[PDB]
Amino acid sequence: TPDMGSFHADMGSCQSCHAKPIKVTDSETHENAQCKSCHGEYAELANDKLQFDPHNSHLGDINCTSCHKGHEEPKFYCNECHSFDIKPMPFSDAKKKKSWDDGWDQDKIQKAIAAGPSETTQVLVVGAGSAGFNASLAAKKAGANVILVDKAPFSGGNSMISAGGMNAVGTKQQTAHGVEDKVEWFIEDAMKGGRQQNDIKLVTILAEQSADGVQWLESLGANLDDLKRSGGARVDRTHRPHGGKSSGPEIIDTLRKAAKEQGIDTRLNSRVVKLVVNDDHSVVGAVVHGKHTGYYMIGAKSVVLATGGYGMNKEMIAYYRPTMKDMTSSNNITATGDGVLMAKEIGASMTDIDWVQAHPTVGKDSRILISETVRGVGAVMVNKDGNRFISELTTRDKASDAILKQPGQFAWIIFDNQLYKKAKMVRGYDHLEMLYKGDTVEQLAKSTGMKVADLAKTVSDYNGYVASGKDTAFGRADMPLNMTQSPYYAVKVAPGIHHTMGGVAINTTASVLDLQSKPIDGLFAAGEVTGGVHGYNRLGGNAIADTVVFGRIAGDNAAKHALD
Amino acid sequence: TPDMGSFHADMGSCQSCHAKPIKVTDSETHENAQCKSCHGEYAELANDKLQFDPHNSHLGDINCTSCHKGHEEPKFYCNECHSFDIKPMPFSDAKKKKSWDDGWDQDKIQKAIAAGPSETTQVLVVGAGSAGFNASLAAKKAGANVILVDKAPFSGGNSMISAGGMNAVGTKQQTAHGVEDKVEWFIEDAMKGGRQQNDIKLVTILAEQSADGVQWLESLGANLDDLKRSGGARVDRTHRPHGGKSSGPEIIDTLRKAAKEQGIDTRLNSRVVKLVVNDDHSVVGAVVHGKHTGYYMIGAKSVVLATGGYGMNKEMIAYYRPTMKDMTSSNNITATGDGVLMAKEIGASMTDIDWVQAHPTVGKDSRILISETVRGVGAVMVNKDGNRFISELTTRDKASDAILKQPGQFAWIIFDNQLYKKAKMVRGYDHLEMLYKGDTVEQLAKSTGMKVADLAKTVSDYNGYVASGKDTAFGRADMPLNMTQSPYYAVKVAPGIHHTMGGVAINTTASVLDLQSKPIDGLFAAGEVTGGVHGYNRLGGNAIADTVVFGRIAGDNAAKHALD
Ligand SMILES: Cc1cc2nc3c(=O)[nH]c(=O)nc-3n(C[C@H](O)[C@H](O)[C@H](O)COP(=O)(O)OP(=O)(O)OC[C@H]3O[C@@H](n4cnc5c(N)ncnc54)[C@H](O)[C@@H]3O)c2cc1C
Ligand SMILES: Cc1cc2nc3c(=O)[nH]c(=O)nc-3n(C[C@H](O)[C@H](O)[C@H](O)COP(=O)(O)OP(=O)(O)OC[C@H]3O[C@@H](n4cnc5c(N)ncnc54)[C@H](O)[C@@H]3O)c2cc1C
Ligand code: HEM
Ligand code: HEM
Ligand code: HEM
Ligand code: HEM
Ligand code: HEM
Ligand code: HEM
Ligand code: HEM
Ligand code: HEM
Repeated sequence: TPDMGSFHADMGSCQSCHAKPIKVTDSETHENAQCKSCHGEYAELANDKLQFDPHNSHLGDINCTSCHKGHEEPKFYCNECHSFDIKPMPFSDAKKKKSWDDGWDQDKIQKAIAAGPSETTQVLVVGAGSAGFNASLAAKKAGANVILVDKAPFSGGNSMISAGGMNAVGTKQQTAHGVEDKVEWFIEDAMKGGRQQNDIKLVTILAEQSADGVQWLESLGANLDDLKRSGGARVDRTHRPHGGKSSGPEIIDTLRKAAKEQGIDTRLNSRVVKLVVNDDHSVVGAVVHGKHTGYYMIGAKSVVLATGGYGMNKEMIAYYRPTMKDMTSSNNITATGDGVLMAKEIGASMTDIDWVQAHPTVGKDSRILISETVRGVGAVMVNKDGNRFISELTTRDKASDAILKQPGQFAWIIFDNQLYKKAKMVRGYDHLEMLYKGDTVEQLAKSTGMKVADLAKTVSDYNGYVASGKDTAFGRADMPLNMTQSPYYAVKVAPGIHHTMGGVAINTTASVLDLQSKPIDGLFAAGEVTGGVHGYNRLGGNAIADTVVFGRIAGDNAAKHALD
Repeated sequence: TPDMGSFHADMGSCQSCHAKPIKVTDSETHENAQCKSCHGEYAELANDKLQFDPHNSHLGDINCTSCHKGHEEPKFYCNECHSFDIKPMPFSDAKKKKSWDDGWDQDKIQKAIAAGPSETTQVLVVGAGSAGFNASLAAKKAGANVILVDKAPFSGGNSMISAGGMNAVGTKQQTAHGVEDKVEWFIEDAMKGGRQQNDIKLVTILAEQSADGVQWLESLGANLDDLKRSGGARVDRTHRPHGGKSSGPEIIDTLRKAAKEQGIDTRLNSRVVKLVVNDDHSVVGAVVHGKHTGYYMIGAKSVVLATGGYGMNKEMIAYYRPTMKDMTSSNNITATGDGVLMAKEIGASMTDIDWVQAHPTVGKDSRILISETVRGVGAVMVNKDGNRFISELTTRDKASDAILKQPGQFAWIIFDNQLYKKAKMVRGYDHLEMLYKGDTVEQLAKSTGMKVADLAKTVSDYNGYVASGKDTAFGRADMPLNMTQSPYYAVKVAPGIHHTMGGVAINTTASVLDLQSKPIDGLFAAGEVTGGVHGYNRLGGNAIADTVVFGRIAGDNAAKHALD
């Protein structure tokens, strides 16, 4: 049966990874520290010859057992989102098991509740993305004992794969760049982008506290020195790492290290599956499904929901937004709405609950945002048989409908070498192995599985139209580059679910509200699981900002509630 | 063996009720004209020496075959809402058949769209309660041809069982009674009653056009001369018929007669099951499932949803508001959220979709509101065993939530002959056969299934609480009557779903909006189907006013868009 555990046991024992009596904690702490002990850290293992490099990624320092298993078929976690063509990992002949996280067993839940709290905290934070890390750290600082839980193999959720930094007003970076900005303009900018549906109270707090938010992250050792402009802002105010990381990885690396530094132990592989209410409507705890320990209840005086959005819950999205039910997503697979479901079930109200944001051109074969600027700098779009079907400079909204009305509900973004050399993010997508390349159009058509006739018709027309400056087919406003210079490229795209603006109802101090719109006793929330900060439309930079400002507000108010 | 049809054919022939070739229309028009020919209209069938009067009810002038059936078990339609105790109707051994309206047949819907329109109109109005009749009459006044369809046996929906009139500001009834009122007061009162969530623009139009709507109904013959104050209103603004009918029956009686005078006939037993959109995102008609004719498509330049709320759709309620899933409802059985489901399915957005208003003590058998003034004037509330479980003067949301925590999720409201003799409202319940009664407290307990010992203990404890003026079980502050004078009475109650404030998003011209919150071409809506007028809580009198004001705006913009 050969196992990775048996490969090592044969040369040693079980204790070489396990404690004496074997007892794998849910985080698999002990077993991972072992691997580090004999194989070194990631830096030790980093290659650089390797194209992708499992040991040196934007994921940061996670558990080795995220991919390598003790006793079952290995996982190459990267291809949860990427589509890296990889050869079998070591020990990939081990047995296959279904995931441990199989749903909600309601009788084992009932059992856990009736047994009573098997352990007790002050503040339990559910979810270790940026909101959950901000919440646990704010709580800690106010004196409270904290338990931080996440159901995933590592930390970071959607936060860790974010791109366009954090919005703030009234910072150092802005002064340095000359930029004038006022709190009011930040509010106005967010109220406007959200179609005026956003809770002005919440937007006011976001705007206010955002400067101090950046400074806070800075205090823990993050650089947010790149200052820039994003869609919907009248003035430069999105901060980003000076010259290293994407923001998502910078911010998550810093909060993890901070959390470790204050002795907040995250528990990984631990899914809160029920909020526990006593006979007077107070949340008094939660049931956790632990990967190894199974079902237990944690009593807590305060519970903070920090679980992220619901973009990957197919049943939620079909019920809220049936016209999006055949979209992909850009999300981490963690974003299955658990927190909205648990709050809803005990009688919380929601705000804007069905408001979902999608992106028109998400990689079909690898879930990565294909920037709209690719279309903007010349790229052509085309359906599965190689035919155009709308201006490329249409609206996000129109592009998705357009795409979802095509064969296979996908399209190809398509361009030549002039675009390739003019746009580095297209060579990014190429580095990620996302492009179909073809040295003739006809070669391109056969790789992509388009129809040569049709694709040939299109480019001739497109060149025709770029020559004339007159898109007579689909009206493309402007065409800055044509399709002639050889190597021709293709990327498979389709509209994807991106952030769910709706969620749990919250007041300004991050209590979750009940059906009378009153604070539920013991229950707090922060980040994407919450509604009302973004109205009907989140802007670039506002969601990470929300996770920091209301993350900290929720953990502080949680600890106050558990202290007195 | 027989049925009514064969009993009559034996005396006459098939043609006694049916045309020659048997071709029964959806509305059963011809057959019901024949009932009245031979048997007389309701004024002639009416008795006066008769407890209920199936032939002279607040339902007003409806088809005989609402109840009497040709070829199946008769329906005493009264008992969809009431629970009168009656001997089997004539022909009661005819064959039991399932409702004709068996859900949606996707394959037959597909066929009717593939086939294209069977008939065409300018304005299709789906739903003939107040909002759809008003939309129909305004579309006909504006000069459009109109089809009005309703899936039920008779028209009127919830609107016809409405109780507590129509809010308006600036009427001649206010000037006759010395009542000063201002549009801004109406506006603020609504905004406050909605927890400040109402679309302020819809509220302003509601306020501004409310007197004109009362006047409009009065031009058609309605009486709304009585002026009273309703909950949340700061002055008296609620208009009801002087004496005579309740406001629901008055209003729907008046709109039925005016739609028949202008030549708009309602098509009955015609359920709209899909809105048909072309390829430019335009609504162009709708598939109708007619009881006799089956599935067919009506093409139309404008379609007005006036289908009412979703309080009797159990799946929608359990999804949006699971802690309300075990409530009853006071609604007519027509209120199944169809208009919202069909709208959602083609990409309409929603407003406050999940916001559901309930009433604390709706009858569990006869689904009528037991007024809180029953408890105000003395009655006691006891669970299925016969134990009190909360003060009868708590707030409404506390009373619903404590009833839902009792065994069986219902309670009994209990009182003796002193209350009965002092409150003509409970004598009305008695005439509706809603009261259980016992010569002694033990007989009452045996009739209702309470425990004899628990009820008798409750009655001596509570009588001792009235002799000391102090209720040591529950704190009721005011105990005006004990239970010592026989007969003793009870009514069975449970909180009920009553109104769904959320629904289809709308603009000020009553276009339904898409996911960019722009008007869908061809599609309009009015009444409870729509979300936004009431924010998080409807005030008494405002929803009837909403069906008039926006029903007339929807029908006028529908017609304008069809002609043009
Ligand atoms: C590709 C991408 C790029 C983005 N870029 C930006 C950007 O540039 N700017 C911006 O402002 N926003 C952006 N966003 C949106 C923003 O990143 C997300 O809204 C935000 O980071 C989510 O923060 P969070 O803390 O609420 O949740 P998340 O980071 O999603 O994390 C929640 C965590 O809760 C855990 N959890 C969930 N359910 C349970 C349970 N039952 N028990 C225990 N733990 C649980 C999860 O496993 C996860 O780790 C982007 C989103 C994506 C997908
Ligand atoms: C008992 C009670 C008393 C009330 N009293 C008051 C009051 O006094 N004042 C007040 O302001 N509010 C009151 N309300 C609320 C107000 O009565 C209702 O919100 C308002 O009447 C709803 O009107 P409507 O025209 O939107 O819908 P409705 O009157 O419900 O009518 C909708 C019509 O659409 C038909 N329909 C539904 N689906 C379809 C389909 N697929 N195809 C064809 N037809 C379809 C239905 O069969 C129906 O007849 C009361 C509610 C209740 C239950
Ligand atoms: C979960 C914990 C661990 C994981 C995931 C892990 C991972 C691996 C993998 C993937 C291989 C084979 C790779 C290949 O095909 O070359 C391997 C081999 C090996 N492991 Fe581990 N390891 C773990 C713990 C340990 C420990 C605790 C020890 C020592 C006590 C150890 C010592 C070795 C050695 C000596 C080999 C063969 C290495 C060589 O000579 O190249 N490992 N391990
Ligand atoms: C500190 C953590 C980890 C340790 C110690 C570890 C250990 C190892 C070792 C020892 C090998 C073989 C190299 C050798 O012969 O020494 C290996 C290969 C591999 N590991 Fe890891 N692993 C870790 C984490 C991860 C993670 C987080 C991932 C994915 C996200 C991953 C994916 C892989 C893959 C795909 C291979 C085979 C790659 C190749 O072809 O070179 N491992 N690992
Ligand atoms: C005969 C020797 C061993 C025995 C009997 C053993 C037994 C176990 C048991 C009983 C569990 C947990 C089941 C649960 O909680 O659901 C486990 C998990 C685990 N063990 Fe072992 N173990 C042995 C050796 C090893 C070795 C040598 C390694 C590392 C190379 C290892 C790595 C792991 C890992 C990573 C886990 C979580 C596992 C997975 O994903 O497959 N074990 N082991
Ligand atoms: C060890 C595993 C992984 C490796 C080696 C890897 C590799 C890479 C590389 C080389 C890039 C381009 C440079 C960058 O922007 O950092 C990238 C980008 C990205 N990866 Fe990963 N990835 C891994 C796992 C994941 C996972 C698990 C997710 C999601 C949960 C993910 C989502 C993304 C996203 C969204 C981007 C940005 C695309 C863009 O904006 O251009 N990756 N990854
Ligand atoms: C032997 C004589 C008769 C025959 C063969 C006959 C046939 C039918 C048929 C074929 C339908 C259509 C059902 C559908 O769409 O599935 C129908 C409906 C109906 N018929 Fe008759 N009919 C007869 C006599 C009568 C008479 C005399 C009456 C009235 C007293 C009557 C009243 C009705 C009504 C009210 C309906 C609608 C459905 C119902 O209420 O059962 N029919 N009939
Ligand atoms: C669907 C349409 C009709 C309905 C609902 C209806 C109703 C009824 C009912 C309920 C009865 C039995 C009454 C009892 O049990 O006391 C009855 C009997 C009778 N009906 Fe109809 N009827 C309809 C159409 C007609 C028409 C068109 C005629 C004449 C052509 C007619 C003539 C009679 C007669 C003569 C009797 C026997 C009454 C007697 O001799 O005492 N009905 N009808
Ligand atoms: C104009 C319309 C209707 C006609 C012609 C009609 C006809 C009749 C007739 C002929 C009878 C037998 C006794 C009598 O002759 O009065 C009867 C009894 C009855 N009808 Fe109707 N009916 C009509 C509408 C309705 C409706 C809409 C309902 C239910 C709300 C209904 C329910 C009853 C009941 C319960 C009885 C038995 C009452 C008794 O014991 O006499 N009918 N009807
Ligand atoms: C022929 C059929 C029916 C008869 C004979 C009947 C009888 C009555 C009577 C006698 C009243 C009291 C006087 C009044 O308020 O008008 C009443 C009220 C009422 N009925 Fe009906 N009913 C019928 C059908 C229905 C239906 C089908 C519904 C629901 C869709 C309904 C719902 C109500 C409501 C909500 C009230 C007001 C109760 C109150 O506030 O006291 N009834 N009905």
